[PDB]
Amino acid sequence: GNNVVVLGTQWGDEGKGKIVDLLTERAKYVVRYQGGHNAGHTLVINGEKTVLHLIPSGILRENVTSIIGNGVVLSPAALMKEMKELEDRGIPVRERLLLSEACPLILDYHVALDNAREKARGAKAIGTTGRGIGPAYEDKVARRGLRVGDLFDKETFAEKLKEVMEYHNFQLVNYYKAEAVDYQKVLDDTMAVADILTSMVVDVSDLLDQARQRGDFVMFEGAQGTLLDIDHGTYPYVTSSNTTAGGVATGSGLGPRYVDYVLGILKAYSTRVGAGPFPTELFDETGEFLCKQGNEFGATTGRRRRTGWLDTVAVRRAVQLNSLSGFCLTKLDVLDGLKEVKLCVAYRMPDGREVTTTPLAADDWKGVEPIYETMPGWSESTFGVKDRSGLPQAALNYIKRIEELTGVPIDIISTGPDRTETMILRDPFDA
Amino acid sequence: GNNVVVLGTQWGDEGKGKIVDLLTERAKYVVRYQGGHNAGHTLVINGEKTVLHLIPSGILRENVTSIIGNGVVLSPAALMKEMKELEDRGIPVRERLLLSEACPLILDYHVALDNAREKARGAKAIGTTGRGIGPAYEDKVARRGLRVGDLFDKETFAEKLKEVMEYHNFQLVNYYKAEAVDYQKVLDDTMAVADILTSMVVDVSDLLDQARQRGDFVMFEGAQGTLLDIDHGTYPYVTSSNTTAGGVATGSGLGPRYVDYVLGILKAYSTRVGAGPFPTELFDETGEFLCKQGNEFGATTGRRRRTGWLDTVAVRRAVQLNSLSGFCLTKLDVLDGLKEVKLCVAYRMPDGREVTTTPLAADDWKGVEPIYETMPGWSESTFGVKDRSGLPQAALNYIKRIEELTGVPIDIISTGPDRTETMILRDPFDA
Ligand SMILES: Nc1nc2c(ncn2[C@@H]2O[C@H](COP(=O)(O)OP(N)(=O)O)[C@@H](O)[C@H]2O)c(=O)[nH]1
Repeated sequence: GNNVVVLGTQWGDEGKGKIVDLLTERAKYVVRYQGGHNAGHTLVINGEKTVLHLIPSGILRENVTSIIGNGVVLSPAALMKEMKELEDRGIPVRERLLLSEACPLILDYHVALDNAREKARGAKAIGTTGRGIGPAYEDKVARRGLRVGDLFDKETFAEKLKEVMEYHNFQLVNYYKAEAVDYQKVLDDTMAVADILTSMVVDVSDLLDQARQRGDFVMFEGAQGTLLDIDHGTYPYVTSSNTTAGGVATGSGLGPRYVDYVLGILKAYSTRVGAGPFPTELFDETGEFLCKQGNEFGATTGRRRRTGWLDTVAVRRAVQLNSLSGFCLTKLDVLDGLKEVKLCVAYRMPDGREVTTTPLAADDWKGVEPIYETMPGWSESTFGVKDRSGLPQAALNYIKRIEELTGVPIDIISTGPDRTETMILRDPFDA
Repeated sequence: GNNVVVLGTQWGDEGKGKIVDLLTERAKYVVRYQGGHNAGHTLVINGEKTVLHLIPSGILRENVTSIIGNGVVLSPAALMKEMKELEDRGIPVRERLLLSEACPLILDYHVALDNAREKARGAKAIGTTGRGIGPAYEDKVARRGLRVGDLFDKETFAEKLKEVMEYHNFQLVNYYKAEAVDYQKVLDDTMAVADILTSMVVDVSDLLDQARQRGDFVMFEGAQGTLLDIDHGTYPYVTSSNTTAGGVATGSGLGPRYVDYVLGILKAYSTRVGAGPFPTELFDETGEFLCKQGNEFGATTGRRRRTGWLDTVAVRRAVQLNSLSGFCLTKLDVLDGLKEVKLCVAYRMPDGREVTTTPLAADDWKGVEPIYETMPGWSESTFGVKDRSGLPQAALNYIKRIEELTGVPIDIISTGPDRTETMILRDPFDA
């Protein structure tokens, strides 16, 4: 359909980057609706060589308008760095990007809090959380934060900013024993950027209503994996916001009924970064094989990604939560060379009961044992294949089995980083 | 449609109590998806006049299951009361209600933290004081708060609580200079009933999915009013949670594409309780007539009930937000006898431009001039009519001016307080 949602169906790192660049070639509007400066996108597919964490890759294409919805927490410092960075590369960012007046602002004290929490809690163990994304979401729901619209009335901004800073400084020094952030400095850093940010503000709700009825192709883009959904993922091993397709309405202002197609990116195997339940995790050279052939090193500074077989039970939960229309399968070639391949079809519970549904957070994620289905592997390479006929029989059976177990089709298959090394079986836009 | 979502399209008080009760006759499931114990639905029961603020109205219906989704902040204290009230009136609540384990819990400290927050920045003014819904969400967001699901391990629960209580006690004592909530008083109160709640729990998204395949009739019930939306409302004049249809998915776990029909209840004229922009407020004798005639003297919930003509411009926005399917014109009987009726169609901004869209929820509302469309009225009584023929000819014109102005049809018409005083022109369930 005309309005499409693209998101990861697992726990992150599924390989959505390329698909997004590919599908952004046909879109008029590209919209961010959740998370913050944690998108992660290394430009290669037409993009020089840089990682954008806030602005969408649609910012490269001259025919598209990139929109940052209200569901996105906005750090004025992160943005300006990315802009000037692109502007240095001659990309006219300020005339191709639009923002919502309701986007919460991430500010020095928000980062300051995160850095202390990562200290206060536990201990120094690769504290990769000092971003300020969660704290901006807290101030919002608690109704004491600031938004972009607030930058319209500079007088009242100072007033508001002082009241909220006083409160954060209190806990910073009297509870955390950290340093106090300086109010005047933050007011100054913000004031100097205000005229710029407001020149981009637009009524995002009304604009999309226009695109929809006019019939334009709008691509909605998710940034974190589905199972990290604050509400339905593995609590507390979840993010600070909703990551499923259900977040498109609140994070952008459009009605839930105006979601046509929902494309879910599925990697051929499993990976998790950090703590949290993971039944299919492999603690052998297979897990190793998958880690090395998949470049699953996405965790620099003494860290790593957990590896494993595809878990159709967990994926089933994603289908449910995201009302997925189709799947896009990635990293299938990582499997080339495996004598046998496995697929988790059911979880066995402690009392011997087998179930096809994910455990109620408060349950046996700890006691569940994986019911595997083992199937033949392949020796021939799949990398770069551009037609289903280039695929061996075993890989074709794997793919269809996923479909049977899951009940949803695989409408796109990516066999390599090149645009043409893609198999579009249905096309999200024109179907 | 099997999946019907019901909700007020303005600022609350749109008169939805009767509609929800009516649709409840054909619903198999009635779901609460957002807000907390401030979703008041008054109703007669056994000669006694009780009001429910948490439990869905379908609790009376014999074969209806009432479900409190994860998007709702739960207050056990406020749950036992209602329950105790109805189980006394002879109704088997424990057997007709179910609830999500992912529901954040609202405890004494939350209210403590709420109270202080108002009487503080607002001795003889405004703030947040009250229920403790927002402090309850802020915790969900920071990833500290507890969930029904925690109740399964009575010991893990104890330690979790001690920690959060320490963090919050510090705040109240040092930052606030308020009394420090007793950890054991809370512990004892939550354990006194842990096992009642853990026994009404169910996997709600898996359930609603089962229902969606067997084609059962599910109704979703909103609590507040669209324009009070935390994100898309008249900021800063808004409430705690989201109020649009966007939250049915996030708040219950149901996929976006499964929302079939969104009924937006809409009052025949406007009212607002408390401070906030209100471009159609009347300051003449008509305003007093609507107030009086509609018995709006803070009757349902109002410490100050302002009134005005219908704001088609603001109503247009409510359509975008919820992707409404149909309206339910309410209280038209309150307009009988008016020599003339008005509907607002555009706003004149203080800069002299005229606009048909909700100016940014941060511009110059108090300075906006509404362009009024004047229309002839009716001397006849519309109060009590049961068929759309015994209705005047001016009343139908009004009804049509609204339809064309919003692009959405009216499918039900409440012509009075008694259930039978209803004209279901289309019925959401068969639609
Ligand atoms: N006169 C009149 N009163 C109505 C109409 N529809 C609802 N009411 C009344 O106006 C008030 C509206 O609030 P309501 O939602 O019913 O209350 P609740 N939330 O169920 O307690 C109630 O008295 C209701 O009975 C109508 O068309 N005409």
